[PDB]
Amino acid sequence: DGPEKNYERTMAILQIEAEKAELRLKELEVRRLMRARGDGPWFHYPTIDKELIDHSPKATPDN
Amino acid sequence: SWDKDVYPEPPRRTPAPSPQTSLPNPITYLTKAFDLLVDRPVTLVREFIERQHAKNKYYYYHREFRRVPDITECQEKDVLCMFEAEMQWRRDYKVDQEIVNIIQERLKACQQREGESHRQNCAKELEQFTQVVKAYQDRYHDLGAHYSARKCLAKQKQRMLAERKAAKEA
Repeated sequence: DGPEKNYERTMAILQIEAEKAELRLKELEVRRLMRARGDGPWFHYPTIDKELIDHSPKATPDN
Repeated sequence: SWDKDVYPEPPRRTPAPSPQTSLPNPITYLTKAFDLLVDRPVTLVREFIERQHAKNKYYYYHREFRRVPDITECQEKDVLCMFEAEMQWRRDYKVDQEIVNIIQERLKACQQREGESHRQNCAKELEQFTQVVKAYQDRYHDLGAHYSARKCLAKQKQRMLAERKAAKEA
């Protein structure tokens, strides 16, 4: 292979590995904030579904 | 065959023969024997070979490298620029090594050429060797096996700071 092909092939390799590296660090930071604050799709632990509540008038009036 | 400016050579001053003896000089006769027996047949063979080379003539070239931004212009962790700057620094590092080799070859040729007078007649060769080696030492010494343009730059900045302070002592 010529030096240019190897040279520019290396730039292509470096670009991909640097884009993967930046995303790996961002993912760790995003996971740090999602887990600590609970305001994202991840670490979304379930709470009771309010569709289970019955709102029909009850036998007594205070409820 | 080579550049006479890169590898300078003082003019050759040879005495003329001035014999003071009746006896024949063997070197004179042996020189003629060598020229007849060795030089001429060796010269005929080379002339034949060069004739073949004048029929198949083709060329090769010295690769020319465009200059690219140095490591000083690269943003931290910007590999794409760091890569091209780093490769350039490595190329110049290897060229600087051979420059020091050239200067060392000049010094060693002078020492042989001047003989017993070499201490006085090789001063300009010795001074230039000192200057280039000093420059080479400043650029590249103590970088370690894992050298790089980044490490080379850090070494310079440390020297530029030390020189700046010593200047500020005035």
